[PDB]
Amino acid sequence: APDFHDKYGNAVLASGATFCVAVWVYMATQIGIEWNPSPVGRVTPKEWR
Amino acid sequence: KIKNYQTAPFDSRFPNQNQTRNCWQNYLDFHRCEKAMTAKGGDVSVCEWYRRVYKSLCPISWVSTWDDRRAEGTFPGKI
Amino acid sequence: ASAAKGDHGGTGARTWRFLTFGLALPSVALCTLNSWLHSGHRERPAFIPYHHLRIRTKPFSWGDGNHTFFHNPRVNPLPTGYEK
Amino acid sequence: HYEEGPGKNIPFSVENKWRLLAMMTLFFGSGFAAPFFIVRHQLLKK
Amino acid sequence: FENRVAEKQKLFQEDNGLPVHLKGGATDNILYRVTMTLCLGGTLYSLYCLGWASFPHK
Amino acid sequence: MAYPMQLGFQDATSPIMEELLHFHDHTLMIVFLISSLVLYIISLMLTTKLTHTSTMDAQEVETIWTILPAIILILIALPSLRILYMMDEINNPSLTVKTMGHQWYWSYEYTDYEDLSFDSYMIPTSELKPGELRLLEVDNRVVLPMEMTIRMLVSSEDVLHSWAVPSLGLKTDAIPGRLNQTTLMSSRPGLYYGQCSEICGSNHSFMPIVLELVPLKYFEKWSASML
Amino acid sequence: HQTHAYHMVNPSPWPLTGALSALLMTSGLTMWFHFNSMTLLMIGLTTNMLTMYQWWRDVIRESTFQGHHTPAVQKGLRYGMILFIISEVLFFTGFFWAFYHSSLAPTPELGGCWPPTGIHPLNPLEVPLLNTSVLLASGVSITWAHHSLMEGDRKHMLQALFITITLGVYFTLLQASEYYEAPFTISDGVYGSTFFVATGFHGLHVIIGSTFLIVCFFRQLKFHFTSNHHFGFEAAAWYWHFVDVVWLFLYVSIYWWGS
Amino acid sequence: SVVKSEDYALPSYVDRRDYPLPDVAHVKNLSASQKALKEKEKASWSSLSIDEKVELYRLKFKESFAEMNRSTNEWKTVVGAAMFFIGFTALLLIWEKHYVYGPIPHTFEEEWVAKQTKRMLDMKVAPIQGFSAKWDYDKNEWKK
Amino acid sequence: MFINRWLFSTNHKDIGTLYLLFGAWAGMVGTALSLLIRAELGQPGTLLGDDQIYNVVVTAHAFVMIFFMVMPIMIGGFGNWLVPLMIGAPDMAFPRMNNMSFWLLPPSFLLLLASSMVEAGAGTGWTVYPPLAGNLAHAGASVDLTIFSLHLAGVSSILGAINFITTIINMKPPAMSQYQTPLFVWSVMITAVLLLLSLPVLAAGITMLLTDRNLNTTFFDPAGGGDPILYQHLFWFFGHPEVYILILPGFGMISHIVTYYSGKKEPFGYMGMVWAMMSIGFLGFIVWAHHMFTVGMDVDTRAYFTSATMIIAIPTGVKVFSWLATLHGGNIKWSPAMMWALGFIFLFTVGGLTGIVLANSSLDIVLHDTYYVVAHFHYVLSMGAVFAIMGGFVHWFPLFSGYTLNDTWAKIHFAIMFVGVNMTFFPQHFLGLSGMPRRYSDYPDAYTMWNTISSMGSFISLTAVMLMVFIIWEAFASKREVLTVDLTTTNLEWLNGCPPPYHTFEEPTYVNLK
Amino acid sequence: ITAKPAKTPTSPKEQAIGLSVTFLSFLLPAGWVLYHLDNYKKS
Amino acid sequence: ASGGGVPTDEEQATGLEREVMLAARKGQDPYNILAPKATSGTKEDPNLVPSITNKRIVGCICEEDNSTVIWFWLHKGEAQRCPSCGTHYKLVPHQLAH
Amino acid sequence: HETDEEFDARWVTYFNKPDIDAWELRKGMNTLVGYDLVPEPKIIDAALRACRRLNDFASAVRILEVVKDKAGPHKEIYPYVIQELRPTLNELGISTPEELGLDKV
Amino acid sequence: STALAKPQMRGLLARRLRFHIVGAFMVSLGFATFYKFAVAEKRKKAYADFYRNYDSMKDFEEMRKAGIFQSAK
Ligand SMILES: CCCCCCCCCCCCCCCCCC(=O)OCC(COC(=O)CCCCCCCCCCCCCCCCC)OC(=O)CCCCCCCCCCCCCCCCC
Ligand code: HEA
Ligand SMILES: CCCCC/C=C/C/C=C/C/C=C\C/C=C\CCCC(=O)O[C@H](COC(=O)CCCCCCCCCCCCCCCCC)COP(=O)(O)OCCN
Ligand SMILES: CCCCCC/C=C\CCCCCCCCCC(=O)O[C@H](COC(=O)CCCCCCCCCCCCCCC)COP(=O)(O)OC[C@@H](O)CO
Ligand SMILES: CCCCCCCCCCO[C@@H]1OC(CO)[C@@H](O[C@H]2OC(CO)[C@@H](O)[C@H](O)[C@@H]2O)[C@@H](O)[C@H]1O
Ligand code: CUA
Ligand SMILES: [Cu+2]
Ligand SMILES: [Mg+2]
Ligand code: NA
Ligand SMILES: [Zn+2]
Repeated sequence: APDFHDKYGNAVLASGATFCVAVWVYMATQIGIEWNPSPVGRVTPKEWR
Repeated sequence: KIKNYQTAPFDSRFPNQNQTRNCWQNYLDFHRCEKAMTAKGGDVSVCEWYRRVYKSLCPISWVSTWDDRRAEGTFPGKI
Repeated sequence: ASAAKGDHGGTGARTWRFLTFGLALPSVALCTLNSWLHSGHRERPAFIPYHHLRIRTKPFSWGDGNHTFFHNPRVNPLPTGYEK
Repeated sequence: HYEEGPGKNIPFSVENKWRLLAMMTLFFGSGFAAPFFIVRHQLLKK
Repeated sequence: FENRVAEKQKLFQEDNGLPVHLKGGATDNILYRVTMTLCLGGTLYSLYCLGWASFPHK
Repeated sequence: MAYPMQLGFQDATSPIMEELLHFHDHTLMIVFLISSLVLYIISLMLTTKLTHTSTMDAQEVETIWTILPAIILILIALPSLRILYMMDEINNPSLTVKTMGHQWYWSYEYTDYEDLSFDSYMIPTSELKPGELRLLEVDNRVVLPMEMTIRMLVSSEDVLHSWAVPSLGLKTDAIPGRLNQTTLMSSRPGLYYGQCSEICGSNHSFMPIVLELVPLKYFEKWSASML
Repeated sequence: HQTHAYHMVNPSPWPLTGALSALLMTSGLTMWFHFNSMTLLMIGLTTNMLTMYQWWRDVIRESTFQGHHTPAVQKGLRYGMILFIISEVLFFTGFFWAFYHSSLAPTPELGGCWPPTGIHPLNPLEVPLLNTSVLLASGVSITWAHHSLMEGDRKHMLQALFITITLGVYFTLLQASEYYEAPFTISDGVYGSTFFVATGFHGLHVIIGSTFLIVCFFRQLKFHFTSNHHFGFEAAAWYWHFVDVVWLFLYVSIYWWGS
Repeated sequence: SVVKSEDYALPSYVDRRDYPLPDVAHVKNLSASQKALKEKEKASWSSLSIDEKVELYRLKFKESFAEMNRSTNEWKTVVGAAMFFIGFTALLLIWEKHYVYGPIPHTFEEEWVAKQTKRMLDMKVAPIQGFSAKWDYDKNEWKK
Repeated sequence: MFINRWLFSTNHKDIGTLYLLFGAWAGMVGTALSLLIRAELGQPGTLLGDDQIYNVVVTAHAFVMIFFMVMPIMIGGFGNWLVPLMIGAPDMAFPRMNNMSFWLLPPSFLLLLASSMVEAGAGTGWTVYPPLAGNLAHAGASVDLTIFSLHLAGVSSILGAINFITTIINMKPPAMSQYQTPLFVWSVMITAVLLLLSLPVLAAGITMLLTDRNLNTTFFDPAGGGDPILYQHLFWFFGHPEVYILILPGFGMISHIVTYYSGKKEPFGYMGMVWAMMSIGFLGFIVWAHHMFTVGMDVDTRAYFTSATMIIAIPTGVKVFSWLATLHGGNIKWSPAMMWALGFIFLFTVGGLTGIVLANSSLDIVLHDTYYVVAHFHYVLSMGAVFAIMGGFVHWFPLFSGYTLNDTWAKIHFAIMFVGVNMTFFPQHFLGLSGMPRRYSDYPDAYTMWNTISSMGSFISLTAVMLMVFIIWEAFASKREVLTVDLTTTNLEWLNGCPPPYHTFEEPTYVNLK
Repeated sequence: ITAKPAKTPTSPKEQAIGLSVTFLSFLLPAGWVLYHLDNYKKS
Repeated sequence: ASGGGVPTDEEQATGLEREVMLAARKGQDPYNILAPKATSGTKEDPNLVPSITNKRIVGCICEEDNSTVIWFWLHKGEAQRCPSCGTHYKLVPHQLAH
Repeated sequence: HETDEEFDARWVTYFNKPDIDAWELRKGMNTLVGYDLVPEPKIIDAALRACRRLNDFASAVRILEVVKDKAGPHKEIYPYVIQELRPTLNELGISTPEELGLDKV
Repeated sequence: STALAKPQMRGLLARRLRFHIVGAFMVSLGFATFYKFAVAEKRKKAYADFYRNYDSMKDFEEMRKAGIFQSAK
């Protein structure tokens, strides 16, 4: 006699994971959060003086 | 005579991080010297070393406060 | 130390009462004599407005804010010197 | 003497799950809200 | 003076359901009601004082 | 200064900060060893169906687990304390400088010969010049000669502050009525940044420290022009 | 019915009123220091005395009148009282630490010496020596009171106890007088700070210990104590020796060595 | 058969690997057929059938070792729901960024960052390992 | 009925219940304060506009978590409920004084809240150093309300310590020696001895602060010859013992949890565990100046305190090891409480190792007053003390209430929290090595990335705390009543059923001398 | 530990509601203060 | 220097404190102040556990210096055994206060 | 301590007690599975015979499941024990948990 | 049909623990080698290489020309 996990486990796993990834990826990349990563290898320095 | 001063040298009487009393002793030394000289007729310039040392080590606001208290007669150290 | 006396066989009420009237109270009478003899007023010392004394970083919560709680006019100066 | 047993040895009632939910909400909710209201009070005082 | 401890033992051991703080009689209650009123009034007053002190009195 | 996504210490600027880097590496290797060992032992205790739930004997195994940590502690303490005493060693400085904390800015006094003193405030963000560092720059930097032993004396005129410059391995609290000494030696010229490190009120986050380290000749000309 | 020997206490309002009385006293002291007003303070002192009076009355009811202090219960009270004295020692220890800290390294603002420039210390051979003899003599008479009680002698106990209380009051009067006559005050820097806070807290403890002895006095007038069961009196004697010892340390540290 | 809360002082049944023989039988009240079965267990066990041997097992014990030790799918629900609530948290962060946080300081503008990086290279920030050590001062580019 | 039972209590269980309710509500207040700290820091710039308000929030976060959440729940809550049930005692020695320990805490909490309401609050840090705490930098009533708050909490704990020590030494079965009492009881006894010794020194110090502020004393004021550094000695003389007081009852609970869910009948090395706790208790009184390695003390003093502090690892690792050895050969039951305990054992070790790094006065010069200190102590408090509290709460909840939790929900709760705390505090090591100060409302731009991440982590732990509320509701909503408990022959507190009756051991237990 | 079945079972639906109301009791009041922080700042 | 007037416990002790004093004087321990002495604990010589109801909790220290005590309810009826060392205990109900 | 052979003998003797009751049967097995070992067939043999004296078929099967359980991942222990016990199983009519279908979840 | 040989039946938990505690150690020792090669030794060498031909006047001169100093234009 199959329990809650036997009937719903796989569906909870797959869609919890899918949801979590999508909403974190969106938040981290689309809403203007300034992460301020290392300039090394990424920024071209410009004259400041 | 024996000057050529850069800054106050190490003083084995005050070997730790807390130098509060190094400022204080030199300030008293100088003024005790200056009393003895100026009174008993002599040269203040023997007192000079103490003066150099305390100028180096003592915050300006401390020296300045203590000067005023000497003028005022409320300086608590024994001169 | 063992003192200069003796009894140590019975430490009963009797011994302790003996000590009360024979040693304890007489010492008190003697220190009282020594006292009501060295008493009588010291000529109060001159006022010097030293900055480490007569501290007022906030006024006291009674009187005029400037007098300590057992202020004695004869021996305690205000920050501005003795009172009249 | 006092009542004994599950749901009886606590100063709040668990007779009705929904009144209990309301009680819990107020109780924890007022704890968690309070510092936000203290910050507001401090911004508004000047 | 006289030793009246046995009479108080009998009073305080009377099986009348009263808790110890009310068992000596009518004065216990008055003493109890007074304490409790000054405590609760005092606390309400101190919350009032707090409310007063929480805003500037410019 | 710190740079973005930094994991570990600022590059050492003074020999003492360099000693601390190597001592930190030695200590962290131990830490990694111990915590990984503990994690490994846990996963090991939890991955078998074999059981043994009757009484076990404690006194034998307890030696390993007392003697070992004890040898390891000694291995950290020896070098720790060697560095401690080195930070204290008779040094003979060439220059003494005083710094006084205030709410919220530092003032500096160079009074070996003349009476040079001045105030050092954070530059507000709206006044920064392009390429200048938000919250770090001051209006008047602490100019010092490179490659010399300098005695800093630290105190305060109001509450506690703390004078720190991570790159040089320096942090000394500023306590009113007290003069704390530390010694500063830079191996390189340049600009070295620090920040008040004892909570002092509203603007604790905003009274930074900038050292400017240059050749002696330049230090002398600078000092004369600051009177 | 129980078959252990310990005491299940009847539900009591005194915890709550002593806790609220603590609220009113600390609030009231804040009103007093900052909003110049003594009202809340006065109310808190009042509910606090009422709570102590009713609480300790009930403990006497439970023990002298209802018989709940079995030897197991009595052992507990012994431990409670020793532990409480220990906490009071550490409390005073913070004040002796403050005194030694300040006096073993006097700072420049004092004149760099101890006693500071400008302070004129009391002479330790005068009234302070007399106070010392007062409290020591009262440690002897209170031991006489304890032995008299153990031997069943009602009259001598009351007499010894009365002497002890009088010596205590006398110390308190000498000390008030000394406070009034002292040429330095609590505002006179760290010297007056450590002096008056350390001796002041000790003076408060002498008044609490005298009050405790007076409560024992009346209970003994009423025959509450037996020659064997008298914990209220023993607790009061230990607390009175404690106050005597703290005085000896103050006298050697602050009056004598620090003059 | 039916366990009661008020029997906390009496021995009870447990299924545990390390306590294989519990203090009481799982079934203590016997039907007529179950009594005749227990009579039969007093004779030779070769006489019992497989079905009767099972039934005897099930009067004495509730779960077999295989049953009590079975693994479940609970881990999926746990990890799944945990990821759900973790994704739910990202919503609160989105809300926070959109309605509570104002603009960040002008020192994160791209041009400010490019100038500040040059100035940090000029002053040789972390020239031994951390930062300028990664810049090539001759070729004027980041070390590849 | 209600007033007699709940305001006039003399019953160790109901008083323990009140403490649990009190601490859980203080938990909510401390959590919202921590979220405000992380909101101010979760992007560059200023959010509050008011840096005095930031310092007020940081100070209150700390007092609320230590004095009103951790110590009421562990000592007042678990200690009241469990200690008499573990030694077969009919109540505490002083059951009416005990109720005053409890009732002193709401008025104490009220004073702390009042201090943030009046003037500009107490923005001092939880150490409340002068002169910042003095009557010029902090004029007005806030710091004085704070000091009085601490007085009432110190009196509540000192009377509680006297209760627990007397009970534990005096009310055991006449045949049971101290070496036959469970580890949790030892942990509470030893904690009570630290509280009894160290709280009066705290009280003496804040009293001297109060008089400097209001009676023209100058204990701490260089103008009258006083010394701000004397305050730090008095405060840390209490404050080191205070950290060990926060962790030791959690050590006692962890031993019971790991033993229980390993199916063992006793912890490994019972006398080594008792030895280690006494040793930590003893050493925790002689190490306090490691909180003062930058104030300018002599080099020898600093070498001694580095050395004394490192010794503490030895008895501590004995416990860590004995927990593991208890697991060894267990029949492991993967219950939610056991998951909290395993997380305790690992994370507490990480936090203890960073404490060893900080114990070197050399290296501490550069880490002091940085976020590396904040990382260290949140590892041992928010992942040691708090994980022990959650473990103890899920394990003993059916004893206290008579109802079971949904274990699946409880495991989800653990998973979310575990992710949240690690994401919040782990990056703080980078911030402190790289030189970011503690107690800052804003930071130079380079520190942005770690701060951003750390603030996001903090919202994940929020999600967990809300869920925990829901979990408790679901359990009282559903009313699954307890039937059977395993391992009662070595866990006496479960032997009276769930919940036990009001009076338990009216007839005491029978134990032969032999 | 073993337990009886729920005396007042809480269905999936009832859990949705208790979870939701719990979450909102924490989120709405804080959200309101935070949302308006800016009106309190210059004001 | 000598007279009386202080009551004795014998004269004045009351309630539970009196009950304990009088029972102690007859060598009885109705309030469980002393540790009971073990018998051989065999089936024919069980530990007799007095009680005022029909069950009492026994803690067995199976071997000297165990740190762990084995706890179990003893019910009225036949002797029961410690689950760990097997020694025997038998409940003897009743009486205590008359 | 005691040697392997001594320990084994002690447990054989324990279960061989002719008037062993059900309490002592339970106590012995539940104590034995506390050790870091799978018991020797001769111990198991004595324990199965004690079950036959107590007329308890069900405990005899439980004892076989516990032996398999104690072996943990060492799959070769249980088939060797069943081999050594096969004559006693045949003689007393004891079915194995696998023969009863009790090994399948 | 052939009899099975008698397998090891005692101390199986103790034997598993003996085997793996060695492994626990080894990892550590061979890791130790790793922290101390990839990090610590690398650090000593970074510093020593940098300072071996370092010229602080030349470094100063490049900074001065970049316009960084207040005291030295
Ligand atoms: C959340 C953000 C993380 C960002 C990661 C780094 C980015 C790489 C850049 C890209 C890499 C580029 C290479 C440049 C190297 C710079 C060298 C240096 O200067 O730096 C010195 C550094 C460098 O040390 C490191 O070299 C990084 C340490 C990472 C530790 C591994 C655990 C990672 C776990 C998960 C993180 C969060 C969640 C839970 C954490 C769990 C708690 C441990 O700074 C530290 O001191 C931090 C350590 C704090 C003390 C922690 C004590 C024990 C921790 C855990 C024990 C686990 C053992 C078993 C093994 C445990 C396996 C699980
Ligand atoms: C529960 C609270 C808690 C606990 C238990 C501890 C435990 C320790 N703490 Fe912590 N600490 C705090 C809470 C706590 N701390 C707090 C709140 C602060 C900040 C106060 C403030 O400023 O606001 C602080 C600050 C602090 C400082 C001040 C740093 C500074 O301000 O610059 C120091 C320095 O010595 C220190 C060290 C230690 C040490 C050495 C231990 C040790 O007791 C740890 C021992 C544990 C282990 C070592 C791991 C287990 C052992 C093994 C697996 C065995 C083998 C190990 C080795 C051989 C190394 N702590
Ligand atoms: C006769 C000796 C008996 C002493 C007691 C009786 C006197 C009045 C009340 C005080 C008792 C309370 C505690 C003592 C603390 C403060 C110091 C009091 C010692 C004292 O009485 O000092 C007086 C100062 O008094 C002052 O300010 C007094 C101001 C009164 C303010 C009360 C202080 C409020 C502080 C309460 C702190 C409470 C916290 C305790 C914590 C409890 C532990 C948890 C000395 O007088 P002066 O004029 O400065 O010098 C003499 C010059 N001729
Ligand atoms: C203006 C003056 C007031 C200022 C504020 C405080 C002042 C008042 C304090 C005076 C202390 C009085 C305490 C009286 C206690 C009376 C009750 C009592 O003494 O109870 C006794 C038990 O002891 C017990 O609980 C022992 C209970 C002991 C408590 C002792 C506590 C000292 C209190 C210190 C208070 C504050 C400390 C200050 C810190 C700032 C009863 O047992 P027995 O004596 O064996 O009787 C039984 C026999 O008769 C049977 O045959
Ligand atoms: C650290 C813990 C904080 C965690 C994050 C909090 C998560 C937020 C949940 C939202 O709560 C609210 O949402 C609003 C809208 O987004 C607000 O409405 C405001 O916004 C409106 C439109 O944008 C108007 O409808 C209204 O008047 C209103 O005041 C506001 O009241 C508030 O209750
Ligand atoms: Cu100045 Cu912080
Ligand atoms: Cu510490
Ligand atoms: Mg600091
Ligand atoms: Na900010
Ligand atoms: Zn036994």
